[PDB]
Amino acid sequence: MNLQEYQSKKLMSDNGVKVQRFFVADTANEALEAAKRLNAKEIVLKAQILAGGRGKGVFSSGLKGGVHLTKDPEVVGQLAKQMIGYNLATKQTPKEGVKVNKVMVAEALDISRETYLAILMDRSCNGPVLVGSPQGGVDIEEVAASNPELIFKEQIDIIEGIKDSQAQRMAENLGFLGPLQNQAADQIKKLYNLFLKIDATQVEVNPFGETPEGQVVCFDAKINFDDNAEFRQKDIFAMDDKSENEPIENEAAKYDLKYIGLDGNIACFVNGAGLAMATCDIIFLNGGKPANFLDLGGGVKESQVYQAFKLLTADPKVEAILVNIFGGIVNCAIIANGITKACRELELKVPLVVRLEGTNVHEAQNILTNSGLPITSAVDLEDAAKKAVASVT
Amino acid sequence: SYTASRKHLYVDKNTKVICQGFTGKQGTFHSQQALEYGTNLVGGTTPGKGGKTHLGLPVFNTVKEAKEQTGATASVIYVPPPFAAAAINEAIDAEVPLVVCITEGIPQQDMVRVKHRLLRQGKTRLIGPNCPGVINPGECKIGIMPGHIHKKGRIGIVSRSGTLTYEAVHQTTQVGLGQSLCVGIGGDPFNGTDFTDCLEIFLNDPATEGIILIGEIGGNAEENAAEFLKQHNSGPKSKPVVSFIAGLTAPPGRRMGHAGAIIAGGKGGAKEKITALQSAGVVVSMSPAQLGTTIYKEFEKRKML
Ligand SMILES: Nc1nc2c(ncn2[C@@H]2O[C@H](COP(=O)(O)OP(=O)(O)OP(=O)(O)O)[C@@H](O)[C@H]2O)c(=O)[nH]1
Ligand SMILES: Nc1nc2c(ncn2[C@@H]2O[C@H](COP(=O)(O)OP(=O)(O)OP(=O)(O)O)[C@@H](O)[C@H]2O)c(=O)[nH]1
Ligand SMILES: [K+]
Ligand SMILES: [Mg+2]
Repeated sequence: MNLQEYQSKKLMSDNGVKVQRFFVADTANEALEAAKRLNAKEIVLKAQILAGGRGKGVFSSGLKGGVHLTKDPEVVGQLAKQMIGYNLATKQTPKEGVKVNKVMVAEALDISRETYLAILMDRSCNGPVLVGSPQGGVDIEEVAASNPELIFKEQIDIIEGIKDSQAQRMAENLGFLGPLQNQAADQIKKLYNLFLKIDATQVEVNPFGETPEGQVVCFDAKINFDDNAEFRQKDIFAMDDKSENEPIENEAAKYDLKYIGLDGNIACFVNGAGLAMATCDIIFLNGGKPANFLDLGGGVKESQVYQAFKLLTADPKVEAILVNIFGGIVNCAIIANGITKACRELELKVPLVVRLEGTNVHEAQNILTNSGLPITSAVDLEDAAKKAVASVT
Repeated sequence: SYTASRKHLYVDKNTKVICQGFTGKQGTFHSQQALEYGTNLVGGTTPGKGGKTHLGLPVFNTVKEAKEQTGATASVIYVPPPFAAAAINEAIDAEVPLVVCITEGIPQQDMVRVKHRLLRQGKTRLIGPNCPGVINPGECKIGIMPGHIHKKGRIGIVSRSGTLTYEAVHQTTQVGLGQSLCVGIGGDPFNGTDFTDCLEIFLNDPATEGIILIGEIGGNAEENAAEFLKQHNSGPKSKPVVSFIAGLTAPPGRRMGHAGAIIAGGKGGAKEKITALQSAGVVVSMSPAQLGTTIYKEFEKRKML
């Protein structure tokens, strides 16, 4: 889960990490007044959306750039008016961008030095890793590609915690000089400790900067929170809007359905993540365009089936539905009955291809058969695929 | 050290299993099933019920106890996410040779700590978490996979998914090949057993003549596996390895169901995984429906049919 930048910056601030003073606004006037309140030499105005690349994004209002510097509170208001209510598209959002409902009005600082700093549970070495580079302000991937040498890492021992030496070392590797090394090391330690406290899988600061005045500041931050830790991060997850969520996805979630919208016309729902991915994949391999990924989870309820159906048919883009379920725990029959029942209650309007396999499969197929509904029952996943694709041609 | 415990993965008829969280809904449901399949489920533990029975089997207060009394060499955990890590730690403490943690939802940081613990010992092998478990068809089933679709045979299967593994098992039985051992290592980013751990067992298991590796986006375990097979599965006697990597159509930056299935910061894409495995001589089935037929053709080409 990701929170908005203003929420992440407050969490960091609450945990002793240095960030820029800021206020949040949901209207152009509020941004104008926040800018005046900052009473700063220069103000940075940043559209608040989860996708990165805001700085080069474009708004549907015509405004270019989701991050602006200006010395005039009135310009903050004018810029904000082209942001709030409009869609911001970035290299990380889909082309129709994302609606911006809030903007952060922060005190701009001069940046003397920009470095990259991140903390992540590294899947390559099973532990938290401090990742840093003196080449900040740029995409870390590019630096990795162009100058792997400028990339530094310190593996942290989860039990021990970050050691002074690691923090100091990374501070040196980032290019902070003697008098600032210590300040930087301290921030790195606070970042690491915050990373742990909040069950982040990643805390990324770029730039982790230096101002002419000798301040070490986290100018921008992205925090990826471990969804599995919500039970012990109640207060953090309460801050999650779900407002940037494609609506279909939020409805689905309500019923323990994991939906991920794709761009296509062949909808599908499967029980199990790998199978669900494999199902979108085989549709694509057979010349179709899957409309979504949807994992039902391990305990299929006729309810879920029903909602899954309600939700997918909700989408006009969907021209066909492929159901791929491999029965075990919940035998296929209970499943077929859910399929039929939902078919009757929703008066499905697109063609449906169903592929069931596993426990009590035979009975389930008789259910589909005896149902008299126009349900195409496939021999296997491949067949299910070609047929579903055939349905929308 | 820990790599030493890799052998514990090969459960068999002699594996004696205890269920932690025995009297819980999940433990109870899967325990009845393990019983029916023929798993040697010899008891379970739950605090405060030592000396009692559940499903006609002895219950012990602690894993320590259960182990000592039953001689259990394996433990399975279905406990809810907030308590699963401590359950794993208890099994590691009691030095259970093999622990299988089915539980989905354990905080990654808890697993990072369990991994720290796991790697500094050689007694306990952990499979999981967030996984379907392991099965030696007809001999021992620990987890939630449907036993009936598995048929003792010649294919070793290791997979990051649950149900997609079932497709593959089913496909292999429909082409008549069977499975030697099937290990679901789970969909979590930090777990106790990776592809290489299983490949190592498969490569040296005479009963495993071919391998199916099912992967997906996220991480680089597939890449490590490819590197491993390039070195260890080369030569006149290499075993055919067939694979399918899920998520070719997955969008970047989205968790695809499993906690570990996400392409992030440009890493974890499926294509690169397929390419890597291919360079290692793995025959990658582009279609997830054709794993059985692809491996069958490989056996055929090598006159192993
Ligand atoms: N001088 C100065 N420049 C700033 C400040 N905050 C942001 N900027 C600059 O504003 C421009 C765009 O902002 P960035 O943070 O790089 O944009 P971005 O990388 O797309 O942001 P994300 O959407 O978080 O990925 C860059 O040239 C930044 O260096 C500040 O306080 N002072
Ligand atoms: N994808 C995209 N980016 C745009 C577009 N227009 C402007 N940008 C980017 O949005 C940011 C701010 O744009 P401008 O205010 O026009 O600033 P600029 O420094 O003149 O940017 P350039 O047009 O690249 O020279 C810059 O990073 C631009 O590259 C556009 O139509 N599409
Ligand atoms: K940035
Ligand atoms: Mg321009």
